[PDB]
Amino acid sequence: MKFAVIDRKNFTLIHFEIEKPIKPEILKEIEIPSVDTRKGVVISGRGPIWLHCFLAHKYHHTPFVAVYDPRLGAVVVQSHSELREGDVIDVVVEEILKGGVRHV
Amino acid sequence: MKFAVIDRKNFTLIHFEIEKPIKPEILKEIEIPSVDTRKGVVISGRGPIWLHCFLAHKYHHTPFVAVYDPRLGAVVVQSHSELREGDVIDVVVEEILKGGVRHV
Repeated sequence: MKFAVIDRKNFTLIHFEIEKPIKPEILKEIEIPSVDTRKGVVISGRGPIWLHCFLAHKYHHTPFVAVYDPRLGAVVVQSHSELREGDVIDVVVEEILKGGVRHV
Repeated sequence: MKFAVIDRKNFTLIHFEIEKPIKPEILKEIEIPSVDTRKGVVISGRGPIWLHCFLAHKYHHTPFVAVYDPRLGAVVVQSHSELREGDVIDVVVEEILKGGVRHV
């Protein structure tokens, strides 16, 4: 698995890509990218539902966690901030790519 | 949305079914089933990834949360118990249906 991390003013984007199909046992072994815990997180990538849930939990200490849905934007699934669950963060792919990508 | 809740000795199964396609705004409004917080939770159902992540977060206070995958069983995605992330709980549909279904 490969991560691409983009640090924006108010959130960090964590994009993952699965290069080979994965077994659940690797969740123990995944090295998750460190982030500024003072900003929320948007998680994006194609993978099994349990991988998204695992990643969303790993970032639960941040102000909010949102999960990217290509038909909506990033849906807030947990928040300890002004955002409510079910709110949407409108991420535009051409705007996010103006930021630096950190490859972990 | 409809929930079916099955209380087993060591975990509670929370199955959901979406009767009409849903907007993210309803996560605020969802009445989630109460469970014995002394047992972990297995979450099952067909729905958007953000709905699974939302439900997994709502049950994070229990000893563990697992997400059902029809090809594997229930994959542990968070745990504060003897289970490790990535472990699998082997649920057999004909055994779980021996239990009482609580409809919320």
